[PDB]
Amino acid sequence: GTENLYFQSMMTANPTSIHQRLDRRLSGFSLEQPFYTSPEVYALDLQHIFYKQWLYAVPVCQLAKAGSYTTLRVGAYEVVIVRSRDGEVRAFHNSCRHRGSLICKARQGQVAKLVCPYHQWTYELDGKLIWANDMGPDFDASKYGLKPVNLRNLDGLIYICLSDTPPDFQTFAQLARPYLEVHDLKDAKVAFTSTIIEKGNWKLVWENNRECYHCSSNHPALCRSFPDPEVAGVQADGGVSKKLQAHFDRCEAAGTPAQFVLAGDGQYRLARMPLQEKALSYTMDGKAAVSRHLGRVAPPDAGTLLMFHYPSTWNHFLPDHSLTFRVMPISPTETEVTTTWLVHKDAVEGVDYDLKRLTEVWIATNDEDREIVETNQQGILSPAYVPGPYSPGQESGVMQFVDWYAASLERALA
Amino acid sequence: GTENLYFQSMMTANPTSIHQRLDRRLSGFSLEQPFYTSPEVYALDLQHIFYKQWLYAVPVCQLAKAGSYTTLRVGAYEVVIVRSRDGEVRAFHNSCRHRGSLICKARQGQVAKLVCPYHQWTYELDGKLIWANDMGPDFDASKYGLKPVNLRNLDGLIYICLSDTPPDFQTFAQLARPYLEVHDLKDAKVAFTSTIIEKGNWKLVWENNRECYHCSSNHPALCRSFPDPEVAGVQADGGVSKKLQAHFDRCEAAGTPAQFVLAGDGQYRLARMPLQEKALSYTMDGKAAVSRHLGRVAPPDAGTLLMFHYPSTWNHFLPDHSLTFRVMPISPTETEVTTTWLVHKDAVEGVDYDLKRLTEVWIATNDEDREIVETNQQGILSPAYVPGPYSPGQESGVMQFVDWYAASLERALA
Amino acid sequence: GTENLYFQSMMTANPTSIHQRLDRRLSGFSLEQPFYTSPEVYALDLQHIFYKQWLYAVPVCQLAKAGSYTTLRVGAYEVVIVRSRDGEVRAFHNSCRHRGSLICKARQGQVAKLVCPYHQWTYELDGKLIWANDMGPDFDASKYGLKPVNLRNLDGLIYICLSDTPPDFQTFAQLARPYLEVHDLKDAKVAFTSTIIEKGNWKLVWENNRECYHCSSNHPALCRSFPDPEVAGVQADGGVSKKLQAHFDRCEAAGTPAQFVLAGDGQYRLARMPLQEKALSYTMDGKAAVSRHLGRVAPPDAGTLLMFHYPSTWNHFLPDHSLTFRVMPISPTETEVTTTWLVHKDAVEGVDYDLKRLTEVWIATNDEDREIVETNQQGILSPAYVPGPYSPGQESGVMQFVDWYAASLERALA
Ligand SMILES: CN1CCC[C@H]1C(=O)O
Ligand SMILES: CN1CCC[C@H]1C(=O)O
Ligand SMILES: CN1CCC[C@H]1C(=O)O
Ligand code: FES
Ligand code: FES
Ligand code: FES
Ligand SMILES: [Fe+3]
Ligand SMILES: [Fe+3]
Ligand SMILES: [Fe+3]
Repeated sequence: GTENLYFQSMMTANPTSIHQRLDRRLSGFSLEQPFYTSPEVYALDLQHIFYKQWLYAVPVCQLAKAGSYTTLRVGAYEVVIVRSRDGEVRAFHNSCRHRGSLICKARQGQVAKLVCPYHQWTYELDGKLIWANDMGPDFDASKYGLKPVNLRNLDGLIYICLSDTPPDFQTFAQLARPYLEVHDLKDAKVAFTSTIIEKGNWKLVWENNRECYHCSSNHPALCRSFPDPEVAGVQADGGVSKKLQAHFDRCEAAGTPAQFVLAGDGQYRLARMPLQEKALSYTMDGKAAVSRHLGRVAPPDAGTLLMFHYPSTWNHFLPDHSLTFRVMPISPTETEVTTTWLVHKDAVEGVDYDLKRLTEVWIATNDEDREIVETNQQGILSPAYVPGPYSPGQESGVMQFVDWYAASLERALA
Repeated sequence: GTENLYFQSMMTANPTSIHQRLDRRLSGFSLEQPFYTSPEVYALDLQHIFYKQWLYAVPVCQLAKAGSYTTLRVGAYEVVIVRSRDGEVRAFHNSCRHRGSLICKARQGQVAKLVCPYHQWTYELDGKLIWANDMGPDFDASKYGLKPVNLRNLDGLIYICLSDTPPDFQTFAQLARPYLEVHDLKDAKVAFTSTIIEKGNWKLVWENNRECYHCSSNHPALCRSFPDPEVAGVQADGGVSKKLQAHFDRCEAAGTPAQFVLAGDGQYRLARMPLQEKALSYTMDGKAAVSRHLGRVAPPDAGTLLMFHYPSTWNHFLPDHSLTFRVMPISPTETEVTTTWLVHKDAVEGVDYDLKRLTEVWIATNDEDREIVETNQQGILSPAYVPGPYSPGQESGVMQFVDWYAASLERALA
Repeated sequence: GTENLYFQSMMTANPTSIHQRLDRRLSGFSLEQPFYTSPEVYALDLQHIFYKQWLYAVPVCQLAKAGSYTTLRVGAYEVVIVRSRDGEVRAFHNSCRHRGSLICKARQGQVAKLVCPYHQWTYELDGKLIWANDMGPDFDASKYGLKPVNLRNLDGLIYICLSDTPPDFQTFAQLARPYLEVHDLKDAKVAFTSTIIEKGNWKLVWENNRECYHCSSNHPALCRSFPDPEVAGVQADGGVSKKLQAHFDRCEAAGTPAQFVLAGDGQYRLARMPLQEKALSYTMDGKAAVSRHLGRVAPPDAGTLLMFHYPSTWNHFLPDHSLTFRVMPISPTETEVTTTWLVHKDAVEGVDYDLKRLTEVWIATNDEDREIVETNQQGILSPAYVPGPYSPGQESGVMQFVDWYAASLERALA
């Protein structure tokens, strides 16, 4: 399948010549092949994008309990996120300072201390090394605490940054707070998590996400509740339609922030968009999936709070529940997408919601997107693939993403 | 197995130094290791051989119907071959000009138009882009038709060439026509297709094919019907035995071209050779597999029309049925071989032929060749492998192939 | 799992700069990441370590019979070891001198001659080419015998060396003989063989082996019979404890060599160490596994003859049976470990020993070590991994190994 096509295609590819490629790039066109297929560009994307920008990791409700921890891989990093004894959430490199071992092997759990499974070096939940067996009298444990990972809490959503010099997160955090706080995400629980691998480059997953040019043919279930190019894109940035604005006004008159806002540098966007017709949620019948709402959004037909933050996440926060999506790179032609359904912590499965009803729409959607992304990746692997033009009407959000990515890479290579 | 051996062997391999290796090559010896094992030479073989020469794709009878199409991968290219509305067979790159997607996902089918599954850009069966949704009023669809692939019809067998500057095909086509036309291949149907992966370099598959030095020990079934070094090789090029010539004369007196002919540059060869003993076909009992013949070959014991055309194909055309073989590179140590059994279009399975009887000999043979090729590849992966001498008597066809390959590569690197 | 982590980690790794890394290395610290993760260092480890030093292959009792042979892969080499007609054991490259094929496909067997399966070139059991079909009258078979592999017999254990210029083996052989001869290994048979792949670099397998810092937490079964840092390491090299020396004296008064000895260059070590408490063998109850002993070791509580010889082997020779361990590199993050249980040739399964009782302890131990090695490898793959300090008390044997490896590599690159 794709693994072999990947190998075949890179055999005859011309040199990456990344500066030349970046120089000649036009914003109205899809990217030249090696951006989507080459290990050279993939290495750059890790080094300069995923290892430098803030990334969505997990909802904070996953760390509700004392000594609770969750682990994730970002590229080659293995990160552990923990609720320390002081109630603070902190992140560390999941690598013992002795000989490097993973410390936490499970995806989630609770501990009293972080105990290396190899020789039992023992760390407090704030990373300090509190016991190391037989290291001699001049061993200085202060030099051998776990390495910290920069971490922020975005109103109930934990973000991390693998750089020692992280970019400004406060601008985004301040902008987003009014929109997110009404969802009370700190009072959520995880109802369901779905993790899939899509056999396409992470950028193809994002280009796919940033348009609904493909949705009428490809997403029967989603199309019952998700609408219009102005919804899914960014042409509302140059000015809002009267019908859309009336929706924003209904939300905001009711005390729910809605207005479309786009970062200066294009990194992130928030907008609370209307749903189709009379739909209220992402369900097959269009009605709320959960009877006990997560948050205080009003009115009931407030629709979907769309939030993207490149490179890691897109999100849908509805009046009754929320969904977060985490995009993580696996190889030049593979990307991991993790979808997390968030419901009120006291919402009871089988009473306030049905698992199938809650998840079926986006399970189906994700599978459809995956098939499309994978088909797109396979064609791109041809040596005959050349950039093609994006639709100005239907793909302005795709251009906006690709521009963000190219600018980010350019700045990092300067 | 071989995948790991491949990785191990390339770790310590000396530099490819391809010009030096080509310089010191002697025609009487097998090739130095990296020709058979290195990704560097494999990349060259794709770029300079498979992407530059004409290649056998499929029988034209697979495209008998209106709107019919078949897809194939050549290296990293994905090609679609289609019967257009004017009755002409044409080939295209199976990559949408929008964002690159595969258009035809199935191996075979029928369509009215080529409709991209992603955003439904729609193409006529001659590649023209006839509808693109919402591209703006200055989109010029004339610039965005599917990219054509050079295609020839060799008397019922479709050949393609991935280069914008294809080599001369007419010399071969003219030579071959008299031999092939008597098989009426345009009136065939595909009775059976077998696709296997052999874990050896494509050149090892060809060296294996071009001798019967290995056949008495390794091919019990084939040896009941397939003969003698003069059959399988090229020593008839310097002059024909009296017994072989008498066979050619029996065929040709009956109006069936037979005489051994070898290209100037060694690319191709045709000869109608006698079968063993009293055999008439490649079956366990030696009798015709199919009672309704494909073509008008006479006499009934005309034997096998051998045709090879490097790098893609060898073929056996018998009085009752025909077999085509397509060799396609998968990685430095993997090669795809596709065997196609062709019978008269009106021959009925279970009445005029039995599927098992028709296919069992060459299914077995291919499996035996595969085991041999794979065993050979595994030994070659050793760093202790050094070229060895070919048998002048039994491997003159192997030398002839290796000479063609080296000359072709030399010319392409000049 | 690890395969993908390997790929991710090498994408962003800094250049290998092997001389600089070797220059700055401190003996008290674990190695910088690329020693354990990079294909560049793995290639060096093959070229300069595994392809240059003597390596443990198999016990000679596996070649007891006339025409008997055994095959093994070392890196990319395929080696065949054979008992020739003169009774001598010899090794060859398992690659036919014609076109390179493997000759012996099975792991073990008996033959009269070595017959290539491809075109039946036939070799005597001392490698001479005695028949080649149809090679012409000026073919000189004297030039086309199998390529020999340097081979030594270490008191019943066959060692090989892939270099044309092997290092001195006699120093080790002379030192080891008194300790090994009392085990009568030439009179052994193989009771059981276990081959596992551990997903860590070969060096991580060795560092793991060379300490029991991890054993109390990780090896419940082994800890019932295997003891103390002085046992498993090398601090007895600077001087022996009174309790350990008393053990050596009990052995040696009984005519069984025991005293700790360490090579000048650190390559190898032999010591006959006491077992825990009252244990006599590696069994769950601590009693002898086999009632008919392999060899003449006395007293019955002589304990374990530990022998390591880098890079290929560690070994435990007990009064009742013996175990050999062979370490072979598979990729930068994979290593093959082969454990061989040796018992007296006349010991009868189900009468003198029970297979489960004999093997269960070290089957369990190996599986525990494997899990630990693999967990360690996964943490090391993080870009945040940095060298950490070894315990002077508990890891002196780890330092000693890493010093041997670094010195060996330095000398080979000079
Ligand atoms: C349209 N894009 C943005 C939202 C949904 C996604 C998709 O088509 O599934
Ligand atoms: C002998 N070669 C050429 C024809 C058949 C092939 C083989 O041995 O199967
Ligand atoms: C302690 N090392 C050396 C001997 C045993 C090995 C282990 O812990 O299994
Ligand atoms: S690797 Fe963690 S204590 Fe040794
Ligand atoms: S990729 Fe084909 S229409 Fe968009
Ligand atoms: S490869 Fe061994 S005889 Fe030909
Ligand atoms: Fe979609
Ligand atoms: Fe064959
Ligand atoms: Fe252990």
